[PDB]
Amino acid sequence: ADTDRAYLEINLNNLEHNVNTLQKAMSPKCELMAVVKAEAYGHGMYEVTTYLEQIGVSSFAVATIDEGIRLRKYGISSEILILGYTSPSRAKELCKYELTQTLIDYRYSLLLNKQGYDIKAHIKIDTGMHRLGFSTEDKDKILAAFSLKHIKVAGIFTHLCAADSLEENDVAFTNKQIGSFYKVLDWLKSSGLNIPKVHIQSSYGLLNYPELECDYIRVGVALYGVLSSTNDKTKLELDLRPVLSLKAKVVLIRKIKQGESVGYSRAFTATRDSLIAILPIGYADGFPRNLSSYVLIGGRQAPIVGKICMDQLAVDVTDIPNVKTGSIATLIGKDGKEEITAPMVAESAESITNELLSRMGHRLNIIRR
Amino acid sequence: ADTDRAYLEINLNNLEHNVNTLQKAMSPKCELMAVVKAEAYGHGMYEVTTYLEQIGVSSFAVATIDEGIRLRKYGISSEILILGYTSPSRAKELCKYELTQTLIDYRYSLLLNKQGYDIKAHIKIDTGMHRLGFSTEDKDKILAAFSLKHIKVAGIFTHLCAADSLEENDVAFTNKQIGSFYKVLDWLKSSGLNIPKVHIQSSYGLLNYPELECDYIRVGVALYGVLSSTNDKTKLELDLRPVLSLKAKVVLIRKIKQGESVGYSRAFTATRDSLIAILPIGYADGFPRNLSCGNSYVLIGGRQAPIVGKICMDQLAVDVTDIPNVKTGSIATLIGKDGKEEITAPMVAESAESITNELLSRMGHRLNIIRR
Ligand SMILES: [Cl-]
Ligand SMILES: [Cl-]
Ligand SMILES: [Cl-]
Ligand SMILES: [Cl-]
Repeated sequence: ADTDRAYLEINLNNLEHNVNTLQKAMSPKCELMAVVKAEAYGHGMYEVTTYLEQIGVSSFAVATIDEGIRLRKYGISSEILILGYTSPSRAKELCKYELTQTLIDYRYSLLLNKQGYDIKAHIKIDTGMHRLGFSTEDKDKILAAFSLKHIKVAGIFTHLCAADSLEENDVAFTNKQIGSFYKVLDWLKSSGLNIPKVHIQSSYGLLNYPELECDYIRVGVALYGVLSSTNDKTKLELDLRPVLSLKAKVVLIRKIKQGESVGYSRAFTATRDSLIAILPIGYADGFPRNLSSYVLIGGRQAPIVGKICMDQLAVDVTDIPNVKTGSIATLIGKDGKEEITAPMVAESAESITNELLSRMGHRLNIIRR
Repeated sequence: ADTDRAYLEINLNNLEHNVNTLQKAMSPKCELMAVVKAEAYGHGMYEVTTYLEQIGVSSFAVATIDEGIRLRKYGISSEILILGYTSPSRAKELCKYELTQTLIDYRYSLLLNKQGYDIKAHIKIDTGMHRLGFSTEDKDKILAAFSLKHIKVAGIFTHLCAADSLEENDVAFTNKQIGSFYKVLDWLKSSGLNIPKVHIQSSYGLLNYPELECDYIRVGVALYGVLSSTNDKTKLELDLRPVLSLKAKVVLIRKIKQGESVGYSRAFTATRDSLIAILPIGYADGFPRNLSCGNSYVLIGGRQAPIVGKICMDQLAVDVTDIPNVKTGSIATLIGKDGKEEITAPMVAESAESITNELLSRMGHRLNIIRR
């Protein structure tokens, strides 16, 4: 029904496994804050978060207030951190929906407080990224943010720039961020302040800097069982299992003669008489065009032929037995002994895993496995 | 509220201008078939299609039955053609929602007929694209499709591979596609068949093969006032105006000391003391990550602000060192006009090493859509 054309399959057993692996890898006092922004990295925000809350995960991060509001509507009662700027004009909603707001700088905190609504917040410290956050130099402003009447600071955090790299430049830069971050905490304590919940790590924060002990780890990619690049060399090597697979049903099969093409592409000319299968998936569904690469059918590799179109693409099934309309093609996922992983696809599309997954088309039905 | 973060702005006046400009280039009896698949090429299917019907467009094409059903729920009452496969198991919905189905091949046609539901259809003929459609060889299967009890064939059509190209080889292939198509029609006629409505052209079919005489033209990119690339000299040169703008409001301004980076990516090291504006739009919103590191700029206060560092999932950074009129809340134009400056969808698509169709159809679902 949802499985007639193209669809995403999410393996909740794999997600559940990942949650447990991640939790086990963390310090006992550290909690999993599941990053579910942009439709849970394309995995489906309702599907993922309701299930996560159901198996014990009790902390979430989203990009925007509307994301966070969606979660509340879904029934999510765990705490939720909005990672981005929310306009102060929506302070009543931060209050009503009990959404935890990131304080991006002192001015913003001031304007947010001025709105007059009691709001839970985490303060972001810019430790080198130079996007959002209070600077490590402006310690009086950071401290001042703790004495705002309507702003209940429940946490303090930063974001690492190059935790996914073991290059000495990136290591020194990562340590510099970690170091200046804890110097902020030292300074605050020196001024009598009690430190709230601390978080520093994303996925590669855990993977390459497991010696860190914070109150949460913000897990995105690792939670979904994928790596950012194919075969990375992390300190930890966790048994993470891919949650997402992408499938499409063959809708038509045709013969083309030797010397013919598909879509009249300069790139493809049949070297023999060939059998072509049509799959109802294209770039509008988030399968990248510049892969104009194979799919798996019957555990076999069927090369994509011709350019990828908006709503469909073609594959060569000449060498593959028992292919008919209704046969399931695997664009991302396992098929018997063969596997096409998300990072593999991202890589050949000259992209990273995060972009490929988070840009899965809204048109794709999502179903449980 | 819908303008607080990042949003698309749809110029309905420009869209209406396009509809008129396009109809003018058409034969009087030829009807505009507005192609509104993939959220109307990212423009917002609800916004665009209701307005199109309001201004008198009476024919729509979608990619899937679920798009077609959505149109019906939006109050669309005009005919709708589903261009791609629809599971025969949903023949009841095709019937109930009065959707017209593309016959993608003979076997499909038979199977849909056997469902027992009265369904309107257009038969597709493969004339060289070699994706969907009945082959030109199998003349008898085509004629047989005109004798199915529950399928009423109301049209017959094909797609041109390269109508957008005026190169020798390409023009030749297009002409043989057209020739093959009418050969089928002649053969059908000879078999005592009265031909239904015909359509062969998409946007470039109209622009580059205007001499064709059909009952519909399926207009996609032209309707949205963008041409898939820049800048082909088409046979007709129509006055088409861009419908879509992409906008985002600055959420922070940061001083960057000379020597410092943004996001530590060696992609950017300031050569001077700089001002950086942070925009709450990223690649998850459909703004392609390969636009990173100066591969595009945005418009702020009518001036160009180059993108600095890598584009993130939900945010990016631009250089406003030379634009004093930038504050929290300032509108950045990523696609569209500002002051006397313009950054068009085709320019952005070229920068992204892509094409307009892909850039636009892949606009993120998270973006708010506002009519203008
Ligand atoms: Cl940030
Ligand atoms: Cl990290
Ligand atoms: Cl086709
Ligand atoms: Cl065309």
